[PDB]
Amino acid sequence: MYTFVVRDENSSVYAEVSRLLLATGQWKRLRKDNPRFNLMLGERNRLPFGRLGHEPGLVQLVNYYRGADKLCRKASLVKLIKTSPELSESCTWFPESYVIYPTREVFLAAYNRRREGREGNVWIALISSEASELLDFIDEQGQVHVIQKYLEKPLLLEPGHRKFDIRSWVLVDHLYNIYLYREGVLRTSSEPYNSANFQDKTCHLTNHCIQKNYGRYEEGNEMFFEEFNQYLMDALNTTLENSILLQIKHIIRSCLMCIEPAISTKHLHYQSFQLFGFDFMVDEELKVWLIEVNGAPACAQKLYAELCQGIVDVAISSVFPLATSIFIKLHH
Amino acid sequence: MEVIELNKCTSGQSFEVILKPPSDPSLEEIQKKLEAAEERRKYQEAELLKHLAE
Amino acid sequence: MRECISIHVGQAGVQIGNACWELYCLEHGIQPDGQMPSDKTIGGGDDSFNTFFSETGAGKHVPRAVFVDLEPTVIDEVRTGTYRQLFHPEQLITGKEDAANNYARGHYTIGKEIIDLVLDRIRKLADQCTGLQGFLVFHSFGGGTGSGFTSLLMERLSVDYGKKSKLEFSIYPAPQVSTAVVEPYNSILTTHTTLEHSDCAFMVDNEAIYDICRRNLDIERPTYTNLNRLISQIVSSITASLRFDGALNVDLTEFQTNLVPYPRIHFPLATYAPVISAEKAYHEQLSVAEITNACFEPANQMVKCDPRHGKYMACCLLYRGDVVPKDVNAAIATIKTKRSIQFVDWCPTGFKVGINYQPPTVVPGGDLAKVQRAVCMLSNTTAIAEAWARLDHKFDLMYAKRAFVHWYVGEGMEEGEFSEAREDMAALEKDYEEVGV
Amino acid sequence: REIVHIQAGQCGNQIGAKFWEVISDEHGIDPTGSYHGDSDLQLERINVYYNEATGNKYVPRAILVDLEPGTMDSVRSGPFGQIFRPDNFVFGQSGAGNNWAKGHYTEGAELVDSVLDVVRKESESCDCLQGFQLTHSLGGGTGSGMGTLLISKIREEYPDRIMNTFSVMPSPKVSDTVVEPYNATLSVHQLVENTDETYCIDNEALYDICFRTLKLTTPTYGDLNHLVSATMSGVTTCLRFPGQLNADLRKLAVNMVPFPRLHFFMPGFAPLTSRGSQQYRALTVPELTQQMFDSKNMMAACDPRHGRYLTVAAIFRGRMSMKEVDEQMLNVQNKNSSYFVEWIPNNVKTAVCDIPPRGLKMSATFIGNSTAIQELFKRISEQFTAMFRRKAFLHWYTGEGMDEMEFTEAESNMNDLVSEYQQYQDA
Ligand SMILES: Nc1nc2c(ncn2[C@@H]2O[C@H](COP(=O)(O)OP(=O)(O)OP(=O)(O)O)[C@@H](O)[C@H]2O)c(=O)[nH]1
Ligand SMILES: Nc1ncnc2c1ncn2[C@@H]1O[C@H](COP(=O)(O)OP(=O)(O)CP(=O)(O)O)[C@@H](O)[C@H]1O
Ligand SMILES: Nc1nc2c(ncn2[C@@H]2O[C@H](COP(=O)(O)OP(=O)(O)O)[C@@H](O)[C@H]2O)c(=O)[nH]1
Ligand SMILES: COc1ccc2c(c1)CCCN2c1nc(N)nc2ccc(F)cc12
Ligand SMILES: [Ca+2]
Ligand SMILES: [Mg+2]
Ligand SMILES: [Mg+2]
Repeated sequence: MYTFVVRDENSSVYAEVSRLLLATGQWKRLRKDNPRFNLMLGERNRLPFGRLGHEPGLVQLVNYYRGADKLCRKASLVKLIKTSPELSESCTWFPESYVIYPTREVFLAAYNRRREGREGNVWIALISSEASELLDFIDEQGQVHVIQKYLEKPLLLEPGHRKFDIRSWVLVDHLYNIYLYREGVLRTSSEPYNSANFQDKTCHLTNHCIQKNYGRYEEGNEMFFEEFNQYLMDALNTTLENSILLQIKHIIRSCLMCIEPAISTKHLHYQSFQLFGFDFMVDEELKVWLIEVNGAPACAQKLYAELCQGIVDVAISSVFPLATSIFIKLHH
Repeated sequence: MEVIELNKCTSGQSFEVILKPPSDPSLEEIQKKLEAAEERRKYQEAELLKHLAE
Repeated sequence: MRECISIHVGQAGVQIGNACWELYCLEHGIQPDGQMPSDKTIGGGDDSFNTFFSETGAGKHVPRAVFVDLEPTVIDEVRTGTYRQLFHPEQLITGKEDAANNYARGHYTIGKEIIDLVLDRIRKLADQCTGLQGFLVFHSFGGGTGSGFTSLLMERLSVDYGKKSKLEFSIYPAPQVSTAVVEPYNSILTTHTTLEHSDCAFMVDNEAIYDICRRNLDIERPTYTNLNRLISQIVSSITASLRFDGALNVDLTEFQTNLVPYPRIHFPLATYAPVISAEKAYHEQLSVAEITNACFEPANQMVKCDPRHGKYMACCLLYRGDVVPKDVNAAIATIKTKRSIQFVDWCPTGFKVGINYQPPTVVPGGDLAKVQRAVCMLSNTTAIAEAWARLDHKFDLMYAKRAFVHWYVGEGMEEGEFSEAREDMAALEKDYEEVGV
Repeated sequence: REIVHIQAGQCGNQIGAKFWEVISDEHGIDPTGSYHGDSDLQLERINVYYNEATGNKYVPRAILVDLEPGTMDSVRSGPFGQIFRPDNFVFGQSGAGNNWAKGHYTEGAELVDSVLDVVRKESESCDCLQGFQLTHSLGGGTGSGMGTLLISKIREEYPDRIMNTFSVMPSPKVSDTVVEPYNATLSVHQLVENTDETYCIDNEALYDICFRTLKLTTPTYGDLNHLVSATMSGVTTCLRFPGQLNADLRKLAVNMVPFPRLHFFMPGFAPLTSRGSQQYRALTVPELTQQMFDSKNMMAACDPRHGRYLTVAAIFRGRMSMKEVDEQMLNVQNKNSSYFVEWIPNNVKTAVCDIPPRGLKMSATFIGNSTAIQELFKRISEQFTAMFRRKAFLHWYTGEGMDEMEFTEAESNMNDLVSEYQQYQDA
């Protein structure tokens, strides 16, 4: 029998992974601060990575990648893309982004370029049109904010003239295989989108929660991949694979292949896996855009069973073996 | 990648290589503390030898 | 020429010292009776091996070493080993009753009874030194003598030699090899009391040395002999500049200058490659780049930790064997790209480099194979504070129940030196984190 | 680092006498005292327990003490009796009559200075005296009452040496008299205060192991003492032979005893063997491990699963893979990490000796400081108050100067000990 502890009680995902683990009759659950675990489903901040991999006779495995915050923190993610050659300022799937602190680095010189063509100058934190309106919002909070080119021409689902984002769940295992969960989710705004009233950020901000209309066209403002592909076929004569999924698989492979030397636990004394949630935005031209990478990501209720079982088979049992796939291996 | 101060000799050589520029208590003070813990020992032993005497 | 006095304390210190001096002798061509054919300067010389040996009218070359152990067992094997004739009896000091794994017993109780005796035998070699540099102090964080008598001796040295340098080779405690359950108490107690007295300390975590011996020497369960012969190799790499003609790290001051910008934070991580088994009959000799790349694989460090997740302040490369500067800068160039090597903004991102052409020396009959070239990287990365976290945590677990506290108090200590030495640590861990984010 | 051995009373001297037989056979010394041995390992540390006599004979550093000449005449008549130094048979004639007050306060007071004189003689001879180990039983009168009295005087004269006992706990399953719970509660009070290490050899456990596990219908003290001399050899091992450890009484206490009163250890032996009959297949290191941790192999009738291990110390004797030991000892902890306290890191330590004991090709001795030993003292405290609440048999004691008050204090100090042992089983 393998042992495991559990240090994030708020984890809807690994809540399941603990539940399923025990139920194999081969996993037992020690107490939070018992060091003699094979597996740490650990906390989100200050996870004690320097304490893992020092238990003689214990193969230790944790469900986070020390370093992954570079890709999962909004200011960090910008910093990562501007300065790694692998991504370059000439990066074609990330919206223009600048880091401004509150007490404009080269943010101002871009906005003025837009005065040169009166081009779209919507941005986000939160959404304004004049720089002053926004800049005074970041010093009003006190922490570091990042501002980005709002996507003024997004793709709208009809019936509804409606906005949405796509969350893919990717699982990186101890070997740095990159597994895309085939089941995706579109988080859709029930509110018809319009570009006059930004401050009415309910048809602009696509967060499932912030949508406190909730349930009109599809249940829970969530359309899955089978419905959306059908709509794409019928409405645009294309498919989800060709028009959108390729690019998503390019971005996921790219972001993760970038930071690999910095987080790979290949020759290390403990080992990491981590589930990520990638959040994309497909514009009117069927171009996929990367918005946020989420390091502690929730699943969609319908899929927890399937995803959390695949976590066990791919990331947990691969290491601790016991007595087709739901994943796309992104090849590198 | 600048190499510098390269000194050679018969046994080997040495050099630096830059890839980028930047951006006590007293003997008596001991004697005290040492001796304070010899006392604390001799007291504790006395409390033992006293209790045994009872 | 300037001399260096080696002080081996406890069992770990004394046995590691044997491993080293034996190695020094092979490297310098001294034989176990202390005769050194190649020395023509008989009965003297301001040669560079004279940093570690003095010469006798009769031409013997005698370690500037002293061995101190609160207990006669270990230094007795020194007194009777192949290198007996090497040392002057006054050099090998022995107690009768050891410090029972007890920092307080070794520092206070038994400590006070021998500190004066040791410091005279130490002053006896200091008085054969035209220009004394400092001390190389070898010990363990875990023995009671190891941890407790070293801090007492360290404090005194800072008094009777305020002008000289003190360097440490400390064994950090690993449960596979460990003799004791209270070793986390002794580690914290001894570091807090010794910190302002050491100028530069190289930590060797027995865990690390042990897995290296298993992975790379195909040794099933390493003995102390396995570990110590490997630890000397690294010690020799680190001390070779003091004993050989060279331009890099020629005095104990240079180690501070080169590796220690801020003074507390004076624990340079050491990585060493290649460790090759003498049992392998066919072996492919590793290149300057293959060995230099191995300095950034954790699996080679004296302390397991992740330098990617930390920042550098300094970095030497100590090569021994067939290396030329050009192959080094090449391997450096390629590696700069592929590795996560982040320096503190206020330090240059450079590598001080030393090459000694004499290839590594292996003990006839040892576990290490001879090799054409080898390197020992010395990098003061903040990622070594991981070791302080680990140790400090164990300390916290036991101390919250005050388990074993009474054995210490009972020797004259005060439950407060416990929280005082641990606050210091809590500082040290904060210092590290400021420098590293 | 000499050890000075003291055996007091019927039980004391009988287990005492087997031990010397058992370890003289290991060190290859015969009843004449002349070494006829194989390895030199057998003489490297022989001085810990034996003084060396002219003519290169070996003389146990043993003081034989009793208030009655009976058992001590036996010990002399017995197989290794002549080995013992005759000046060290210190005895009186009255007897202590299964009475703790006769041994501690009257009959035993007359004789203790003469015992202490034989002690001091042996002590002076010594180079670095480690301390003392005493065999005795807590349920009779001499070794129980005079025993604790001696210990109380040795601590005054040698306040900084180590005090070690092997203390037989009384069991109704194997009892001489109804007052044995009184005697034990008085002694344990003493032991909480004046020993660094005592090994709790429960006669209840020795009986169960002789009855159940070794299928002995009607076990004698000889069958029980066989188990005792097996454990006594085992826990002594890292003191008598050279090794990586180089062990002594003080380090043993430093590492085993987190808090000072909690210094009562559960001994364990594996494989359990019955006298005479040898079985011929050695165990596999996996077997040694799960037996030595098996409560059926515990010599103090407690359930280790009813408590947590504060610290553990195990000793593997024979020729075997230290790799496999390591893997097997690591394997029991990680499987059963619950039953070890989390707040003493790496609290199990293992050691190995090449020489096995007479009759086995491999064996494991186990020294556990479990909080489950309270079960032992709870058992003796109940039996105690069953009688005391009715002041029963108390006259045999008030008759010798003792006072009801003294009984309340002991009962109480012991009930405290149980509380303490229960505090840490929850932390
Ligand atoms: N690498 C290495 N470590 C050792 C050696 N000897 C002991 N150690 C380590 O040192 C720690 C204990 O310190 P010791 O040096 O053995 O104790 P001591 O210095 O003699 O102090 P005492 O308590 O009086 O015995 C243990 O955790 C061992 O792992 C050795 O020869 N080589
Ligand atoms: N450049 C851009 N142009 C247009 N709309 C954008 C945009 N960037 C983000 N959005 C939309 O506005 C929302 C901004 O909020 P944000 O992305 O920070 O929420 P979030 O992604 O942090 C929630 P979670 O962490 O749970 O995924 C995005 O979710 C997306 O719906
Ligand atoms: N295991 C064991 N227990 C014994 C032996 N002899 C006596 N006992 C126990 O010791 C108690 C009697 O104490 P005893 O030593 O005989 O009285 P004393 O001579 O005055 O010390 C009883 O409870 C017995 O169970 C023995 O040889 N082996
Ligand atoms: C809590 O960890 C321990 C427990 C015990 C011991 C130590 C540490 C280190 C020093 C002495 N020591 C031992 N002494 C004696 N006599 N026998 C032993 C048998 C087996 C063993 F593994 C250790 C010992
Ligand atoms: Ca010379
Ligand atoms: Mg020692
Ligand atoms: Mg009797």
